This record gives sequence, structure tokens and C-alpha cells, in this order.
Amino acid sequence: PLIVPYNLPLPGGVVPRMLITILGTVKPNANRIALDFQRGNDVAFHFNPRFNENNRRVIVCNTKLDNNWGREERQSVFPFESGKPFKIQVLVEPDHFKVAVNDAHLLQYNHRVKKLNEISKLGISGDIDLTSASYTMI
Ligand SMILES: CO[C@@H]1[C@@H](n2cc(-c3ccc(Cl)c(F)c3F)nn2)[C@@H](O)[C@@H](CO)O[C@@H]1Cc1cn([C@H]2COC[C@H]2F)nn1
Repeated sequence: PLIVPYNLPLPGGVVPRMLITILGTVKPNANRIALDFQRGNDVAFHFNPRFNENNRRVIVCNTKLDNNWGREERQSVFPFESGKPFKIQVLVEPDHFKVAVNDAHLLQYNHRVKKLNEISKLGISGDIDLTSASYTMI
């Protein structure tokens, strides 16, 4: 186990068939979780479960370019629960990131940042206890 925030290096960036597995437990009374796939200062893929946006649970996904957030993609399907162990898997595919939580498909996010081999860090932050962050090739 690791104390967030934590940065997982992704040397030489990501590539299709790379499967990133984040294991942890959501804190009690959690407000937010964030994964940030970074290309330098740019965020290629921000994955942001929000436990209380306007008293609703929602997943917000976005990209940050030149320090500006772009168009949000939102999902109401919300597989996280305060206090519970989770597994987030991000599968890098040729045209999107595919996310599954607890072995159930959640969403796809099309690549806005095209230079996958420069997406060289994954930030993990928010209201979690982080057990593990690793990857393999499928
Ligand atoms: C409040 O900031 C968030 C921003 N955010 C979260 C964290 C964050 C830090 C720490 C932790 Cl521990 C953690 F979980 C975290 F989510 N940092 N930045 C990120 O979620 C963003 C996603 O779109 O929305 C907000 C910023 C934003 C949204 N928009 C819209 C208007 O124009 C287009 C749209 F994009 N403009 N700016």
C-alpha cells in the first residue's frame, strides 16, 4: 500500500494492449477520485468519479490541453461505493481508453491526445487507500 497522491511512471508512454490495474479501497465519506494520464502538463485522460455533484454521483472524463479543460464526457453509471475495495482497469486500445471497474465494463474514452508514447505518467489521487498500481501487456 501507498499514500496518495501517487504517480505511476509509464516509461515511453502507453501502447495498445497495455492493461493498467489500480487496486484500492474508497475512503468512508469519499467525495472524489481522480486518475490523470499525463503528457507533460497536458492531461490526456482524466477519470474523475464524483460522489456528490449536485447530490448526484457521476463519472466525469476530460482532457486538459495548454492548462485548459475541454469537453466533459459524463457517465451516471457509478460502480464505486464509500468504504469498499475496488479495481479500476484501464485497457489502452488503438483509438480509446477502455475502463472496467470490478470486472464490469464502464466506459470508453476516445484518444484526443494522439501521442500515446508520450503519455508517460499516471497520477492517482483523491479519497482512496491505494493498495497497488501496476500494468501488464495482454
Ligand atoms: C474543479 O476542478 C475540476 C477538475 N479537477 C479535479 C481535480 C482534482 C484534484 C484533486 C483530487 Cl484529489 C481530485 F480527485 C480531483 F478530481 N483537479 N481538477 C476536473 O475534474 C475537470 C474535469 O472537466 O472539472 C473541473 C474543472 C473544470 C471543469 N470545467 C468545465 C467548464 O468548461 C469545460 C468543462 F471542463 N472547467 N474547468
